[PDB]
Amino acid sequence: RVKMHVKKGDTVLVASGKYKGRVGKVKEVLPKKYAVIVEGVNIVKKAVRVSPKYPQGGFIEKEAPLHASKVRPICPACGKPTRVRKKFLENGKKIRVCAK
Amino acid sequence: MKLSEVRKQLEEARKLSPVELEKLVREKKRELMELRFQASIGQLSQNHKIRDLKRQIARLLT
Amino acid sequence: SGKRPIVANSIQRRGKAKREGGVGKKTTGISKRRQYPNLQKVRVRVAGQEITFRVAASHIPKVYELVERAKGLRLEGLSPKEIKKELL
Amino acid sequence: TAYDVILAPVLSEKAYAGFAEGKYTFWVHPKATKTEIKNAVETAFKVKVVKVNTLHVRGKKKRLGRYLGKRPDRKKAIVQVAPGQKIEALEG
RNA sequence: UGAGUAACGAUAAAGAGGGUGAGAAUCCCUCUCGCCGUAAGCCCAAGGGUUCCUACGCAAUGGUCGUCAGCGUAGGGUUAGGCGGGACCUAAGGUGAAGCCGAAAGGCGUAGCCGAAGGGCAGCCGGUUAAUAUUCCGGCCCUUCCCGCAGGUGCGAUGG
RNA sequence: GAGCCGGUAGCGGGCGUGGAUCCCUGGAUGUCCGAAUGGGGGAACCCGGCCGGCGGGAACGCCGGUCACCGCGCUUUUUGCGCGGGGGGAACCUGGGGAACUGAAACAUCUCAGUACCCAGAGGAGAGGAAAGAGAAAUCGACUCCCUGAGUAGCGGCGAGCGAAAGGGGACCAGCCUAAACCGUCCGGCUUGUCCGGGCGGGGUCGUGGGGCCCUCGGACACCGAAUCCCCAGCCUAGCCGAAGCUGUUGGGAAGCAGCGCCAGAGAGGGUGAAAGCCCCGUAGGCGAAAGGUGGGGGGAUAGGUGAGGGUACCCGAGUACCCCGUGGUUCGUGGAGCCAUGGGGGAAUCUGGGCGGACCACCGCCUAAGGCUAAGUACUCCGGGUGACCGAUAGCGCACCAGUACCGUGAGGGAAAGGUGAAAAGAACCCCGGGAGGGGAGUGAAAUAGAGCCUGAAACCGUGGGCUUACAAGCAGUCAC
Ligand SMILES: [Mg+2]
Ligand SMILES: [Mg+2]
Ligand SMILES: [Mg+2]
Ligand SMILES: [Mg+2]
Ligand SMILES: [Mg+2]
Ligand SMILES: [Mg+2]
Ligand SMILES: [Mg+2]
Ligand SMILES: [Mg+2]
Ligand SMILES: [Mg+2]
Ligand SMILES: [Mg+2]
Ligand SMILES: [Mg+2]
Ligand SMILES: [Mg+2]
Ligand SMILES: [Mg+2]
Ligand SMILES: [Mg+2]
Ligand SMILES: [Mg+2]
Ligand SMILES: [Mg+2]
Ligand SMILES: [Mg+2]
Ligand SMILES: [Mg+2]
Ligand SMILES: [Mg+2]
Ligand SMILES: [Mg+2]
Ligand SMILES: [Mg+2]
Ligand SMILES: [Mg+2]
Ligand SMILES: [Mg+2]
Ligand SMILES: [Mg+2]
Ligand SMILES: [Mg+2]
Ligand SMILES: [Mg+2]
Ligand SMILES: [Mg+2]
Ligand SMILES: [Mg+2]
Ligand SMILES: [Mg+2]
Ligand SMILES: [Mg+2]
Ligand SMILES: [Mg+2]
Ligand SMILES: [Mg+2]
Ligand SMILES: [Mg+2]
Ligand SMILES: [Mg+2]
Ligand SMILES: [Mg+2]
Ligand SMILES: [Mg+2]
Ligand SMILES: [Mg+2]
Ligand SMILES: [Mg+2]
Ligand SMILES: [Mg+2]
Ligand SMILES: [Mg+2]
Ligand SMILES: [Mg+2]
Ligand SMILES: [Mg+2]
Ligand SMILES: [Mg+2]
Ligand SMILES: [Mg+2]
Ligand SMILES: [Mg+2]
Ligand SMILES: [Mg+2]
Ligand SMILES: [Mg+2]
Ligand SMILES: [Mg+2]
Ligand SMILES: [Mg+2]
Ligand SMILES: [Mg+2]
Ligand SMILES: [Mg+2]
Ligand SMILES: [Mg+2]
Ligand SMILES: [Mg+2]
Ligand SMILES: [Mg+2]
Ligand SMILES: [Mg+2]
Ligand SMILES: [Mg+2]
Ligand SMILES: [Mg+2]
Ligand SMILES: [Mg+2]
Ligand SMILES: [Mg+2]
Ligand SMILES: [Mg+2]
Ligand SMILES: [Mg+2]
Ligand SMILES: [Mg+2]
Ligand SMILES: [Mg+2]
Ligand SMILES: [Mg+2]
Ligand SMILES: [Mg+2]
Ligand SMILES: [Mg+2]
Ligand SMILES: [Mg+2]
Ligand SMILES: [Mg+2]
Ligand SMILES: [Mg+2]
Ligand SMILES: [Mg+2]
Ligand SMILES: [Mg+2]
Ligand SMILES: [Mg+2]
Ligand SMILES: [Mg+2]
Ligand SMILES: [Mg+2]
Ligand SMILES: [Mg+2]
Ligand SMILES: [Mg+2]
Ligand SMILES: [Mg+2]
Ligand SMILES: [Mg+2]
Ligand SMILES: [Mg+2]
Ligand SMILES: [Mg+2]
Ligand SMILES: [Mg+2]
Ligand SMILES: [Mg+2]
Ligand SMILES: [Mg+2]
Ligand SMILES: [Mg+2]
Ligand SMILES: [Mg+2]
Ligand SMILES: [Mg+2]
Ligand SMILES: [Mg+2]
Ligand SMILES: [Mg+2]
Ligand SMILES: [Mg+2]
Ligand SMILES: [Mg+2]
Ligand SMILES: [Mg+2]
Ligand SMILES: [Mg+2]
Ligand SMILES: [Mg+2]
Ligand SMILES: [Mg+2]
Ligand SMILES: [Mg+2]
Ligand SMILES: [Mg+2]
Ligand SMILES: [Mg+2]
Ligand SMILES: [Mg+2]
Ligand SMILES: [Mg+2]
Ligand SMILES: [Mg+2]
Ligand SMILES: [Mg+2]
Ligand SMILES: [Mg+2]
Ligand SMILES: [Mg+2]
Ligand SMILES: [Mg+2]
Ligand SMILES: [Mg+2]
Ligand SMILES: [Mg+2]
Ligand SMILES: [Mg+2]
Ligand SMILES: [Mg+2]
Ligand SMILES: [Mg+2]
Ligand SMILES: [Mg+2]
Ligand SMILES: [Mg+2]
Ligand SMILES: [Mg+2]
Ligand SMILES: [Mg+2]
Ligand SMILES: [Mg+2]
Ligand SMILES: [Mg+2]
Ligand SMILES: [Mg+2]
Ligand SMILES: [Mg+2]
Ligand SMILES: [Mg+2]
Ligand SMILES: [Mg+2]
Ligand SMILES: [Mg+2]
Ligand SMILES: [Mg+2]
Ligand SMILES: [Mg+2]
Ligand SMILES: [Mg+2]
Ligand SMILES: [Mg+2]
Ligand SMILES: [Mg+2]
Ligand SMILES: [Mg+2]
Ligand SMILES: [Mg+2]
Ligand SMILES: [Mg+2]
Ligand SMILES: [Mg+2]
Ligand SMILES: [Mg+2]
Ligand SMILES: [Mg+2]
Ligand SMILES: [Mg+2]
Ligand SMILES: [Mg+2]
Ligand SMILES: [Mg+2]
Ligand SMILES: [Mg+2]
Ligand SMILES: [Mg+2]
Ligand SMILES: [Mg+2]
Ligand SMILES: [Mg+2]
Ligand SMILES: [Mg+2]
Ligand SMILES: [Mg+2]
Ligand SMILES: [Mg+2]
Ligand SMILES: [Mg+2]
Ligand SMILES: [Mg+2]
Ligand SMILES: [Mg+2]
Ligand SMILES: [Mg+2]
Ligand SMILES: [Mg+2]
Ligand SMILES: [Mg+2]
Ligand SMILES: [Mg+2]
Ligand SMILES: [Mg+2]
Ligand SMILES: [Mg+2]
Ligand SMILES: [Mg+2]
Ligand SMILES: [Mg+2]
Ligand SMILES: [Mg+2]
Ligand SMILES: [Mg+2]
Ligand SMILES: [Mg+2]
Ligand SMILES: [Mg+2]
Ligand SMILES: [Mg+2]
Ligand SMILES: [Mg+2]
Ligand SMILES: [Mg+2]
Ligand SMILES: [Mg+2]
Ligand SMILES: [Mg+2]
Ligand SMILES: [Mg+2]
Ligand SMILES: [Mg+2]
Ligand SMILES: [Mg+2]
Ligand SMILES: [Mg+2]
Ligand SMILES: [Mg+2]
Ligand SMILES: [Mg+2]
Ligand SMILES: [Mg+2]
Ligand SMILES: [Mg+2]
Ligand SMILES: [Mg+2]
Ligand SMILES: [Mg+2]
Ligand SMILES: [Mg+2]
Ligand SMILES: [Mg+2]
Ligand SMILES: [Mg+2]
Ligand SMILES: [Mg+2]
Ligand SMILES: [Mg+2]
Ligand SMILES: [Mg+2]
Ligand SMILES: [Mg+2]
Ligand SMILES: [Mg+2]
Ligand SMILES: [Mg+2]
Ligand SMILES: [Mg+2]
Ligand SMILES: [Mg+2]
Ligand SMILES: [Mg+2]
Ligand SMILES: [Mg+2]
Ligand SMILES: [Mg+2]
Ligand SMILES: [Mg+2]
Ligand SMILES: [Mg+2]
Ligand SMILES: [Mg+2]
Ligand SMILES: [Mg+2]
Ligand SMILES: [Mg+2]
Ligand SMILES: [Mg+2]
Ligand SMILES: [Mg+2]
Ligand SMILES: [Mg+2]
Ligand SMILES: [Mg+2]
Ligand SMILES: [Mg+2]
Ligand SMILES: [Mg+2]
Ligand SMILES: [Mg+2]
Ligand SMILES: [Mg+2]
Ligand SMILES: [Mg+2]
Ligand SMILES: [Mg+2]
Ligand SMILES: [Mg+2]
Ligand SMILES: [Mg+2]
Ligand SMILES: [Mg+2]
Ligand SMILES: [Mg+2]
Ligand SMILES: [Mg+2]
Ligand SMILES: [Mg+2]
Ligand SMILES: [Mg+2]
Ligand SMILES: [Mg+2]
Ligand SMILES: [Mg+2]
Ligand SMILES: [Mg+2]
Ligand SMILES: [Mg+2]
Ligand SMILES: [Mg+2]
Ligand SMILES: [Mg+2]
Ligand SMILES: [Mg+2]
Ligand SMILES: [Mg+2]
Ligand SMILES: [Mg+2]
Ligand SMILES: [Mg+2]
Ligand SMILES: [Mg+2]
Ligand SMILES: [Mg+2]
Ligand SMILES: [Mg+2]
Ligand SMILES: [Mg+2]
Ligand SMILES: [Mg+2]
Ligand SMILES: [Mg+2]
Ligand SMILES: [Mg+2]
Repeated sequence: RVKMHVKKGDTVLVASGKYKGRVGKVKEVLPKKYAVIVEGVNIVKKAVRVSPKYPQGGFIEKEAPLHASKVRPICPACGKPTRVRKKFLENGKKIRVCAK
Repeated sequence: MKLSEVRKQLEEARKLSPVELEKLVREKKRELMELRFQASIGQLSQNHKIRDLKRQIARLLT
Repeated sequence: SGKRPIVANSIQRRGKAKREGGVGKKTTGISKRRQYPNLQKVRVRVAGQEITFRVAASHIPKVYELVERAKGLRLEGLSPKEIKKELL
Repeated sequence: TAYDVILAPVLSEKAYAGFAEGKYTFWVHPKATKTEIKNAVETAFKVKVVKVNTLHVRGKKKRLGRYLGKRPDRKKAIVQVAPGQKIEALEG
């Protein structure tokens, strides 16, 4: 429980290190590790292939899990902290001034 | 989701229920005996089926 | 043991031997020792059947007093031990 | 609780070789009786069973890395089907 | 440090050719030689618990070496109405209704119950697997139990 | 309220806003062993009765149900049926038993100590508890716990040692039910009775003595009130809301430095590539339960309870009080030895009774024994939470780690060692020597003497290279001079 955090799968700004200011959508979020993948961090896995099945398996540069505290959600501006206003039924996150 | 549907059909299996469910499990335990055999020979099974079934049997048992 | 209407165990209380005057002094030697309750069997009738009581010598009478109260009592039923019991 | 006696067919050269005769053989519940084996294999493949042999298989004790362990025991059983008939299911 | 020292675990003993292999005194085969043979051979009981068999493999285990292995990984392997034990009996002992004893815990104890390498009980010869076999198969042979029949008789028990 | 199919990646294959995983509550299912409970037994196995079912099913097997012993009560003995016991729990508690070392500078009384330990039992506590009290005040007023009283009064081979109570200050606060006289009724017995007894109901509970019965008061609606009962508040077992920053600059990476600015009932603390009130998780303040648990705190009801006078002497806990013998408790070791308790012997009384105020006696006081129950204040920490001039892997629990393990012991029982790459796995493709291991290059990284039991990486110890020195020398290995 409570492992949950900032945004889910959507647009986000990177206030990290080697990718500060960068922007992208989050294509995965690993709560078990409190990190998310965007489109930013990319390292070279010279590795032949991960699992013995399939001959070729790639030098893939794929995106490295980014620590969830180095990414802020964003909407009609520069990404604000998340408030939560409950509607007349449910509840959804209003940014520092707008919806969604 | 699967639950929802399957479960209703069981107090629905109340037309001869107690008897019917019994009959039902019997076939269900068998459908799964088929699987455990097919999985045993290996190339002829794709997992989940077996657990989804095991679990069905159970709730159904109720 | 103690058992019956008696109600008396066996107390372990020491016996200390001494050498003395009382008009000059009095000195010692001391050891634990167990005092037993003088204890006898009591046989009695009570309707059919006999019935014994492993009682202390003190309350031997209490037992007869009990058979007297038993006359006012409704008993039988092949109750050898059972009488004693239902015999309060 | 009847398809629960027979667990799985045992796959071995030795087990296949038994197919020649009416001798089919498979893993069964460890607490299973030759008699309850019969009435089960019978009503699960519709065939008269004439004879049942059973035996336990002490599970081999393996170990992965520093962690030492044990595989589970099983009771293997070999059914003899009435002259003629056969279990197509095993015949693969 | 002693120190490349003592030791490498029975003085039954070795040699060679061929093969394998990255590597061979040390693994495989062959020939020669030697040792045991009331055993150093075979079979069963206890104990031991996969060490059995096969494939792959040598870092460590092996007092050297190691391609080998009782070692690592993996797969296979133990079939019974008659063999052994149990659904039979009782021994010493144990336990223990009844009964007795004991400050508590407990101690004793008839019947009974438990307790065997003793009593009782139906399988022999041969084949087959890498690996089981009075267990699978072949031949020949037998026991108990239930049902029915036919024949026979007072049948009937933890009691005598 | 977005992910999910534990630690645990991979092969393979699935699930989720038709609201999954996950968390809280309740229910279901729950193999065999264990109090172990049909019987057996070398726990985790073996064998069986009765009833119903499953298969061709009578032989066989399986499934569902059921069958231990013991106490108490209905059961007329009967055989039944019904409620209860059994076993476990770290410490704490009470009761039955109960040491020695050691101290006394030996040792026996004495001490250690009614401790250690064994046993039974109690339970969230346990024990104790409404005066046959204390003790000198013509005073106090259940019990328990703390302070004090006091190292006093005492006890003591007057050695070593041991060591009270009343009184005062606090915590807490609460009182009750029976036995008996007498009355009614059910049953038994027998020397039928105006009875004996057993059970059940009324009645009654005290020390200004109370109660019973009789007569007078009027005998009353009222008055008090639970420690039992009901509901509610509250609380616990999941959660939720929550203020305020952005730019530049050094850097592998800013949370640093600089610029300007913002919240604060919040500048506790943790994290994010380094040093952050304003990025994340929080914190202040506040919000929350369908279900289980708890719950006089508040509220309500029932049980229960409450008066005066006069007369009669019925009753007022028995092998008991009481004295004696043997002991234990107390500060009290036989001491002038009382008090409380009690193994043996003798053995009363019912208020004109009986106990006590340290032998005894008198006087004067206090108190009502031989039936029972009772909350809180107290003790403990298995468990959850909070906090530290507590530890930081030879410390801290034996265990930070897959430890009561590995290993040792027949067994009781003994009992270890072992934590750290990196911000990230980016964990080193591919080539090169090699059978492999392991190297060299390539590549990732801020860093690879961070390269995988990998942070730092000390000392002993082993080694290559370099400088100076040594084969006519006499030695605590240094020291002084050249
Ligand atoms: Mg989104
Ligand atoms: Mg490639
Ligand atoms: Mg923008
Ligand atoms: Mg139907
Ligand atoms: Mg159908
Ligand atoms: Mg059901
Ligand atoms: Mg006796
Ligand atoms: Mg006595
Ligand atoms: Mg006793
Ligand atoms: Mg004496
Ligand atoms: Mg004298
Ligand atoms: Mg003396
Ligand atoms: Mg002594
Ligand atoms: Mg002594
Ligand atoms: Mg006599
Ligand atoms: Mg008797
Ligand atoms: Mg007497
Ligand atoms: Mg009487
Ligand atoms: Mg009787
Ligand atoms: Mg009788
Ligand atoms: Mg009795
Ligand atoms: Mg009765
Ligand atoms: Mg094969
Ligand atoms: Mg075969
Ligand atoms: Mg046939
Ligand atoms: Mg047969
Ligand atoms: Mg067998
Ligand atoms: Mg093995
Ligand atoms: Mg050396
Ligand atoms: Mg040499
Ligand atoms: Mg040499
Ligand atoms: Mg030498
Ligand atoms: Mg020499
Ligand atoms: Mg030598
Ligand atoms: Mg030697
Ligand atoms: Mg030698
Ligand atoms: Mg050669
Ligand atoms: Mg080779
Ligand atoms: Mg070669
Ligand atoms: Mg050669
Ligand atoms: Mg040779
Ligand atoms: Mg070889
Ligand atoms: Mg010879
Ligand atoms: Mg000879
Ligand atoms: Mg034998
Ligand atoms: Mg092995
Ligand atoms: Mg082969
Ligand atoms: Mg093969
Ligand atoms: Mg080989
Ligand atoms: Mg090797
Ligand atoms: Mg070697
Ligand atoms: Mg070879
Ligand atoms: Mg092997
Ligand atoms: Mg024979
Ligand atoms: Mg047999
Ligand atoms: Mg037997
Ligand atoms: Mg036997
Ligand atoms: Mg016998
Ligand atoms: Mg005997
Ligand atoms: Mg006993
Ligand atoms: Mg007893
Ligand atoms: Mg005995
Ligand atoms: Mg035995
Ligand atoms: Mg026997
Ligand atoms: Mg025998
Ligand atoms: Mg024999
Ligand atoms: Mg024969
Ligand atoms: Mg034969
Ligand atoms: Mg013969
Ligand atoms: Mg063999
Ligand atoms: Mg045969
Ligand atoms: Mg006859
Ligand atoms: Mg006759
Ligand atoms: Mg006869
Ligand atoms: Mg999740
Ligand atoms: Mg997963
Ligand atoms: Mg897993
Ligand atoms: Mg997985
Ligand atoms: Mg995975
Ligand atoms: Mg996977
Ligand atoms: Mg996959
Ligand atoms: Mg989750
Ligand atoms: Mg999860
Ligand atoms: Mg639950
Ligand atoms: Mg079930
Ligand atoms: Mg059992
Ligand atoms: Mg039972
Ligand atoms: Mg038993
Ligand atoms: Mg039946
Ligand atoms: Mg049947
Ligand atoms: Mg059951
Ligand atoms: Mg049964
Ligand atoms: Mg008995
Ligand atoms: Mg009983
Ligand atoms: Mg009752
Ligand atoms: Mg009864
Ligand atoms: Mg009744
Ligand atoms: Mg009655
Ligand atoms: Mg009865
Ligand atoms: Mg009747
Ligand atoms: Mg009866
Ligand atoms: Mg019964
Ligand atoms: Mg009975
Ligand atoms: Mg009842
Ligand atoms: Mg209890
Ligand atoms: Mg208990
Ligand atoms: Mg005591
Ligand atoms: Mg005691
Ligand atoms: Mg001594
Ligand atoms: Mg001495
Ligand atoms: Mg003492
Ligand atoms: Mg004690
Ligand atoms: Mg007892
Ligand atoms: Mg207990
Ligand atoms: Mg209490
Ligand atoms: Mg009490
Ligand atoms: Mg009183
Ligand atoms: Mg003392
Ligand atoms: Mg002291
Ligand atoms: Mg005091
Ligand atoms: Mg006081
Ligand atoms: Mg006070
Ligand atoms: Mg306080
Ligand atoms: Mg008071
Ligand atoms: Mg009466
Ligand atoms: Mg009575
Ligand atoms: Mg009465
Ligand atoms: Mg009454
Ligand atoms: Mg009353
Ligand atoms: Mg009154
Ligand atoms: Mg009173
Ligand atoms: Mg009066
Ligand atoms: Mg009246
Ligand atoms: Mg009137
Ligand atoms: Mg009145
Ligand atoms: Mg009350
Ligand atoms: Mg809360
Ligand atoms: Mg909760
Ligand atoms: Mg919300
Ligand atoms: Mg915030
Ligand atoms: Mg700032
Ligand atoms: Mg610039
Ligand atoms: Mg600058
Ligand atoms: Mg830069
Ligand atoms: Mg910045
Ligand atoms: Mg600075
Ligand atoms: Mg503002
Ligand atoms: Mg904290
Ligand atoms: Mg700072
Ligand atoms: Mg900070
Ligand atoms: Mg709050
Ligand atoms: Mg509420
Ligand atoms: Mg509600
Ligand atoms: Mg309260
Ligand atoms: Mg009333
Ligand atoms: Mg009144
Ligand atoms: Mg009067
Ligand atoms: Mg009188
Ligand atoms: Mg009495
Ligand atoms: Mg008397
Ligand atoms: Mg009297
Ligand atoms: Mg008398
Ligand atoms: Mg006396
Ligand atoms: Mg008196
Ligand atoms: Mg006196
Ligand atoms: Mg005497
Ligand atoms: Mg004397
Ligand atoms: Mg005395
Ligand atoms: Mg004592
Ligand atoms: Mg004394
Ligand atoms: Mg003292
Ligand atoms: Mg004393
Ligand atoms: Mg005294
Ligand atoms: Mg006295
Ligand atoms: Mg006495
Ligand atoms: Mg007295
Ligand atoms: Mg006094
Ligand atoms: Mg005086
Ligand atoms: Mg007094
Ligand atoms: Mg009193
Ligand atoms: Mg009295
Ligand atoms: Mg009283
Ligand atoms: Mg009292
Ligand atoms: Mg009392
Ligand atoms: Mg109490
Ligand atoms: Mg406290
Ligand atoms: Mg704690
Ligand atoms: Mg804490
Ligand atoms: Mg703290
Ligand atoms: Mg600290
Ligand atoms: Mg360490
Ligand atoms: Mg440690
Ligand atoms: Mg360290
Ligand atoms: Mg260490
Ligand atoms: Mg601990
Ligand atoms: Mg622990
Ligand atoms: Mg482990
Ligand atoms: Mg552990
Ligand atoms: Mg551990
Ligand atoms: Mg370990
Ligand atoms: Mg271990
Ligand atoms: Mg050993
Ligand atoms: Mg051992
Ligand atoms: Mg060590
Ligand atoms: Mg470790
Ligand atoms: Mg990876
Ligand atoms: Mg390399
Ligand atoms: Mg190449
Ligand atoms: Mg090569
Ligand atoms: Mg190569
Ligand atoms: Mg390497
Ligand atoms: Mg390499
Ligand atoms: Mg390189
Ligand atoms: Mg680089
Ligand atoms: Mg730098
Ligand atoms: Mg470094
Ligand atoms: Mg290493
Ligand atoms: Mg570090
Ligand atoms: Mg050198
Ligand atoms: Mg040199
Ligand atoms: Mg130099
Ligand atoms: Mg030089
Ligand atoms: Mg010299
Ligand atoms: Mg010199």
